[PDB]
Amino acid sequence: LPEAYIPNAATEDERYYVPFTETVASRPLWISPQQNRWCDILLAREAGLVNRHYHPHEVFAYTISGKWGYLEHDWTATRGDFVYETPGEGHTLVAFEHEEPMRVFFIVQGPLIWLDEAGNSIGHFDVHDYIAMCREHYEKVGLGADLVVTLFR
Amino acid sequence: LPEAYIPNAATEDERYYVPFTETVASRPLWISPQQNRWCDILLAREAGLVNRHYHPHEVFAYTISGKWGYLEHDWTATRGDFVYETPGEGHTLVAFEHEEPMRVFFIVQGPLIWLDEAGNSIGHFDVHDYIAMCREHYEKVGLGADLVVTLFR
Ligand SMILES: [Fe+3]
Ligand SMILES: [Fe+3]
Repeated sequence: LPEAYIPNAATEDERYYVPFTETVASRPLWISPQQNRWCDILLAREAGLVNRHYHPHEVFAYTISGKWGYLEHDWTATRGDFVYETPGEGHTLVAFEHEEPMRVFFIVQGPLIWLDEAGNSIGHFDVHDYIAMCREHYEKVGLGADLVVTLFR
Repeated sequence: LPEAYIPNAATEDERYYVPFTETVASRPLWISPQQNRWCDILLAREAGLVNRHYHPHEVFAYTISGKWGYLEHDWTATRGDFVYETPGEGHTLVAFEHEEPMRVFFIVQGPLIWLDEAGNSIGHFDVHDYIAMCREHYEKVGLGADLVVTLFR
């Protein structure tokens, strides 16, 4: 099957970004239903928060714009910064209001498992959940659910 | 073991870039000797070429600056463009002379296997080769070989 080339990944066209939390949205770029893995541009136009969760596997990121981090580490990432998260580490992603929106290229190995404050597992978000959310949004905004399927490898 | 945070990944400080071919160099960001996998910033300040090779596994890229591509595909990538290469596909990477240097964030699963024109396998470049090259360079330019070891996960 073919390579993928997606020009202007962190596009200014808002239709391509699928709401994930109230303050954070994602543009899918590449999705592997068999590997439970995907690549996306994560976007927060203002202050943003993704609730605590862990990944059984690794996460890689390259910061395109803005200012973000995880509360469980001591740094904050701005344009040009690289991040790797170790498997199994629980983390809470935050985005700060900056001149530019937070835009981050992420390569994610799922599932995410949502954690309450006690550190107990309360829900999950896996590649099928991601596909379903992206197809539903893309159909609604007029891009078509079939566009999401074109991303699959 | 810890997360990795590398600020200013595609740095202007030339010491961090390790010569790979005559025209192309790489800054290691993250290296997994056990997974035969690494992440880097690939840099070409002028015209550049990486000889034909294939990867038994996948490659992901996010274009930071410049203009580059693989001769075996019909596109060329510029700032902001995402690329995925399918496992087992033989490809020849080129960089064009542009206002900015070619800078690309790559997540590579090794080995690379070098190909002659007949499509026969003539050499290889694996994670141990990469570590050895990076340690040798970093020692020479004064960053220290031990810095490379700090990248390992
Ligand atoms: Fe996460
Ligand atoms: Fe390659």
